[PDB]
Amino acid sequence: KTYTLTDYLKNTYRLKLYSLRWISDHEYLYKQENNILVFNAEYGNSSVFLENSTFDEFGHSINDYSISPDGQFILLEYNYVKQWRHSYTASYDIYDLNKRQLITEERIPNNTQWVTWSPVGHKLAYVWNNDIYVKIEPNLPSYRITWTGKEDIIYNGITDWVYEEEVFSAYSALWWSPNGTFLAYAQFNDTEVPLIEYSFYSDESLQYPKTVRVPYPKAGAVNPTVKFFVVNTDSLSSVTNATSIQITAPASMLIGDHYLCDVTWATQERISLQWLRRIQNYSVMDICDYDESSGRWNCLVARQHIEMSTTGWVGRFRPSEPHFTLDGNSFYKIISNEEGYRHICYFQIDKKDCTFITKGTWEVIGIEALTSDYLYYISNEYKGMPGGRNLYKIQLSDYTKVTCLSCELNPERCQYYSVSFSKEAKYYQLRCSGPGLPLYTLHSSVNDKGLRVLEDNSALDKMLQNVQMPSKKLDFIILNETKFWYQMILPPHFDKSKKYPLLLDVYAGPCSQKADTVFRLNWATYLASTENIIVASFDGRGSGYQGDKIMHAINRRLGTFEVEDQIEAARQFSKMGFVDNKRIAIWGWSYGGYVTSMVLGSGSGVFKCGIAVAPVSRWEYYDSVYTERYMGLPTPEDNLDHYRNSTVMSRAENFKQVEYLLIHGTADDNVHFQQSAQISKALVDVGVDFQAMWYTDEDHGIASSTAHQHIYTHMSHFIKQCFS
Amino acid sequence: KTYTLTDYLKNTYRLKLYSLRWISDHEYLYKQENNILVFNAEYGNSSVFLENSTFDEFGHSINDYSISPDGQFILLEYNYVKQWRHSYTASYDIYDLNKRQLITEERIPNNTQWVTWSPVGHKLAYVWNNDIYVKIEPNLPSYRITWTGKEDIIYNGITDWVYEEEVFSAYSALWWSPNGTFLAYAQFNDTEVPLIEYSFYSDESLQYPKTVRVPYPKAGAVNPTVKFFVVNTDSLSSVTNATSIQITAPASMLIGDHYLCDVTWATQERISLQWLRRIQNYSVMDICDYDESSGRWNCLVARQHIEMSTTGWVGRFRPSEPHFTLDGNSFYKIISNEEGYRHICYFQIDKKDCTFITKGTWEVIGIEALTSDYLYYISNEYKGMPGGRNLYKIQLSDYTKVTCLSCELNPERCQYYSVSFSKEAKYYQLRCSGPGLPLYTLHSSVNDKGLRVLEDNSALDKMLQNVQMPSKKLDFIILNETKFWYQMILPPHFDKSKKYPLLLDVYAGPCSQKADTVFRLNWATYLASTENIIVASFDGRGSGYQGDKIMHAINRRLGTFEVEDQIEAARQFSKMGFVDNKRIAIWGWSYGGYVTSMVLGSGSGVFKCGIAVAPVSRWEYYDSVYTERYMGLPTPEDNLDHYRNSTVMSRAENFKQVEYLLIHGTADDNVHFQQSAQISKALVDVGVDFQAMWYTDEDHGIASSTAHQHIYTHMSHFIKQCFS
Ligand SMILES: N[C@@H](CNS(=O)(=O)NCc1ccc(S(N)(=O)=O)cc1)Cc1cc(F)c(F)cc1F
Repeated sequence: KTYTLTDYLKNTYRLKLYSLRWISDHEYLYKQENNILVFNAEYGNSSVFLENSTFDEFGHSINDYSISPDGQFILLEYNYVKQWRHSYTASYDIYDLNKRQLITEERIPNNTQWVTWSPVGHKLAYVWNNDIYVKIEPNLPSYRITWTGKEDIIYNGITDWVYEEEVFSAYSALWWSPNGTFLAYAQFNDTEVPLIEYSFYSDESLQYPKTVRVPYPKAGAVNPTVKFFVVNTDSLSSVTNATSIQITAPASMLIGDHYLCDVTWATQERISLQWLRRIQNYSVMDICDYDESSGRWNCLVARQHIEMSTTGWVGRFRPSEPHFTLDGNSFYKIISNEEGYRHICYFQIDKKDCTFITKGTWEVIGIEALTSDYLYYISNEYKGMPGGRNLYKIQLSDYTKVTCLSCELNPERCQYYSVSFSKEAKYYQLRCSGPGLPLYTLHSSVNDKGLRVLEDNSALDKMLQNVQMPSKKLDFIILNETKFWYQMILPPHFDKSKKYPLLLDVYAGPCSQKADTVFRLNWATYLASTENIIVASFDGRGSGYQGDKIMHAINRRLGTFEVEDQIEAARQFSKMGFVDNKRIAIWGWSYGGYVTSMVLGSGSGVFKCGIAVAPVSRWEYYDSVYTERYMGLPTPEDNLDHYRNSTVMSRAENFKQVEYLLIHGTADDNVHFQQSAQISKALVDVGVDFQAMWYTDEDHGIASSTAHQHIYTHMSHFIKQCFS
Repeated sequence: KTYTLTDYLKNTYRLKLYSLRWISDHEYLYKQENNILVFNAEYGNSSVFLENSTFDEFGHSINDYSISPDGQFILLEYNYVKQWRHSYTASYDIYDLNKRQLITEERIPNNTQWVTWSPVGHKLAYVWNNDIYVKIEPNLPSYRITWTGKEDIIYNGITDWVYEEEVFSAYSALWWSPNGTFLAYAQFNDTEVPLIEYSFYSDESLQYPKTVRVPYPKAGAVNPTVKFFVVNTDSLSSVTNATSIQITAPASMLIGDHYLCDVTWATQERISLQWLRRIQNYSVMDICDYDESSGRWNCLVARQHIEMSTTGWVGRFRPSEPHFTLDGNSFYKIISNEEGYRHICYFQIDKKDCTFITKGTWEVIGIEALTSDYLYYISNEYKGMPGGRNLYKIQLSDYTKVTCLSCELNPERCQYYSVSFSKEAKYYQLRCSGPGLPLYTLHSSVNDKGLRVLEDNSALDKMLQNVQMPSKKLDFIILNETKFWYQMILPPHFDKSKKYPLLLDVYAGPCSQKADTVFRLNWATYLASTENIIVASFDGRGSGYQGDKIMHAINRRLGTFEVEDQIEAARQFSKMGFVDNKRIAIWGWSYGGYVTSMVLGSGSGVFKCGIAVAPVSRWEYYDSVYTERYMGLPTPEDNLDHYRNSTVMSRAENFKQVEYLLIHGTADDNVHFQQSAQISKALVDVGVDFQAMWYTDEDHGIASSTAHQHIYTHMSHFIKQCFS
């Protein structure tokens, strides 16, 4: 028995998850069969919190649910309908937990864009027709905070396309204060932002294709504009258009185009904002306090902190979020050090200078939790391995007092940890993601004792002893004075004296990491397990978590180094023994599809065939926030030269050497079908034959059940034939 | 040496044409190297009419030219830009032939939609921004006849999309009177006609794809509306909004949706109109005279003629044009007889009845010319062969006096004749199109003597003796009580004892003819000549020129019989000895790609693989005027059942048996990319793998140089591999 295509497509061998939501410092919620329980971390006793059959007679399939922090109500999400990556619209109902009743009066309206409880109690903020509405009690009418909401144009409390995708990574553009006093929120004006237009074909029943219009700023176009507002939730008369206090931006930002690039409450009346210049090498953090007499908000110029880089852009993808101390007069934040690595800096609100509380030739991944005693963070420090993630705690009173809480718990099975903390960090869950099978455990902060095994994946482990699994080799090579890391999926019973066909798996994007220690069951699995193909990945220049030395290498020169290094990576895998060098392939999605595409066009004659899924083909076509962060503006004064020098269309000729499969979803809002339509065009003009495949009404995911299957099947056939 | 792909793609062996424009009863114009001459048919003397170098210093490449009937001016078309099938826009200049001067005053403006001389003299009618303009003299200002012209909405003197394509087959919707007194013209209101919208990608330079919007009535939608107008060209004050006399329609037509479906001047003041009901089984011809006292036009109810069919629709694609006698009180017209064949009927203006002046089991193709002595017509009567076209003359005073003027002139080389007549029919050109090489000859009507050989294609004939050409077998088979014709391109040295792979070439549309006697040098040529593949065609039910018995068979049941008969055809070619029955393919464009598609989806297991280019996939998606002419309205009262039963989507499942290559131009206005996007979708839902290929910014012709090459190359590889 082997790991076949269908094993992968039909999810034959499921990985197990343990999904819990902390509701207190010592309690969380689990979902079981169809039941919601609640486990106690201190005792281990659990009690049915809601019973599976409670909504057999609801009449609607329940997509998701939310429980008000004070446990008084449960929010029922249904009639879900996806939009973009994180955005969607739904109907909502509120069920009363104290009683046993579905609230009928003053319900949350159909087509609601976003919804959220206050961090405390059961206040509701909800965006609907682009406008904000508040409900202090589930059964009472709602206070319409905004009136300016207009479709495709004004966004109140929700992001527009570009902010959703490239900045915040959610639909929601609002933010409760810790006790739920204030509702901070952002506003987006798409007024002069140009529309991307594309057909949507719908059911065969639909006689005329719908044209879809989306405010989308391509590289160097008119951006959306943003204002920020804070509202008081308490002072709300049922006969008063409620008063929203606009916090304006710093004037160092108001000189040109800017983006609001972070929002973090510090205390009950202190809120921190972070602003980014359109040229994204210079950032600023305001700290804004409440003038109780005025009702205004005051951002002291003395409390501002500047973040900037000389070597490139600011942040990994944006400037990091801050982690404030209970009182809120000092904060911790991840920044590049002088050597260019990403470590934690301790800041005093009024002191421009900070002090680095971690150091080394590694990078802090993220600050996970902060107490009066400790700061919890993830880094790749253990064994100088960047593919690995571990939980550490550092003594706030003694910065030389660092203990790894996860390194030693299972060195062979576990090297990729994520963490979930209880309120105020009494307990933590550790999720291990590889290189062995996923391992989920509970832990108490107090003494760092391993309470229990929540999931071991024994169930799966049993099935996998029956199946001929491939192995995963993670190593490095040395190119210049640097080690660059790579990973390989080796077919089961890998004989290093034979010659194998190799498929270079490509992403290669600024701050990518395709070489890590995670356990995966994907298509690559199948390709090694069954077709005895080596699927390799490699993190060349531009990849992240290895200091700005490597990451910023790609700066202002996209589609150059990261592309060259992937070709180089092939060369070196051939210098090892096991690679048939007349059957080397390359594939990629999105950025990786672009890189896959630049490679096939490089003339390097290293690769027989490649597949490009939803590739970017020319940077000018991609959105501004992402493109410019890397390439600045496409104008002869700024960077137009490297824009025009980095296209796939320019390399159209060299595809005469290779066999190319090009695949794009026609309803892709993210990388537009445009990009592939320009590619297919170029090739045709210079007479290169190739393979194409469009996916009707698919997006950037090609993620619908049928399509996902179809595309992956189709690509197999292609690689099979290409390799014979 | 063989006929390779490149031979075809790079036009290696050119067929020769002889293109002449009659300017008188005895003189025509020829174009040579770069010169315009004029030949005299009577003497044979020719004189340079315009010299090649006359416009070396013009500064613009001249796309086309027109010479005023009175030889006084030449119209120079340049900055040509194609729109749809017949429509385009251009700049114009007028060069004075009497003098030697390019007119500078009051020029014809850039972006002109259409332009035409009066049949006599040198009046100009020209449509520009949808409005009509007249110039009686090239140098004087122009009288703006219409003011109602609005883009995409009101069409003055030009057709909109659906009329252009499906009705008239030109851009122009105006009509001079014989001496150039009147300018009859049509008007089109697209006001509630729905828009087809589709992207256009342009040069890679273009950052946001252009959306293209076109008033296109899909089957059963809101149609454009039409009004008709006649103007007097003489009474034109340079300070008078000129008066256009609206001729309204008959009231048997005004009860519902109608189309103007023909316009033919009878005399200097008698004009004939033909109106068609939206349900296209009932037509009417008005005959409208000029009330000199009134300045109005009068369509006597006593002069109306009704044309209708019980077995289906009226006409081959529309009701025929009439041919009036010099005085204009009687006309000749081609209609179905009682047996259902298309012959000539002699009509008196006031008598409802006509008399058939031809009869038999064959069809009159068209009335070519009419004198006071004779009527010239083309028919397929010779040898009971429908694939063949011949020129006959019938004695107007004696209907039993018919002589074929072309049958016997070269029986072996020539069976497909077209004709070009001089003014009042003193001389005629015969174009022979096959089965041998094209042969162009000059003839005098008077005695029917063959004056000279204008082109013999000897030049080509020489090259083709060096090359291994395939042969062409035209035969029939008997299916029911009927003979259905087929044709076959046999590889060179065709050994009927061997087993050959066969490609069924498919069109199959209502009134199609793929089986004829014409000499072609296309892709099929290469496929037989080089890949020893038999390329067959077959004219099953629904095909034309074989009476309404066969043509109307397909009525109201599209995607049924014509599809079935093609499968049948295969069966029969296998019952002959020469066909490998494990390597039978099928291909088709437009209608033929739909039929290719319905077949591969029929489950008949006869065909290994097929290619569908720009196929219709569901009839509701195609335009009204074509679809309904065959299928009526798509409503449960009328025909919705056969609409829904005839889709390619419905046969998605069976494609599992075959290998399918689906090809569509993204910028196709005619058969929308929609149609293939619905097809590719269906297949993906039921899990059928297939092959796809889109062509960025190509139209329904995929006719751009590069693309034409690319597609035909791509299709070769597919057939090659499919046949091994
Ligand atoms: N839209 C871009 C950003 N996608 S993303 O929202 O997913 N940002 C990357 C990212 C990865 C990981 C994390 S983290 N470490 O917080 O989980 C944040 C952001 C990715 C992208 C790049 C392309 F080149 C492209 F063609 C399309 C595309 F979506």
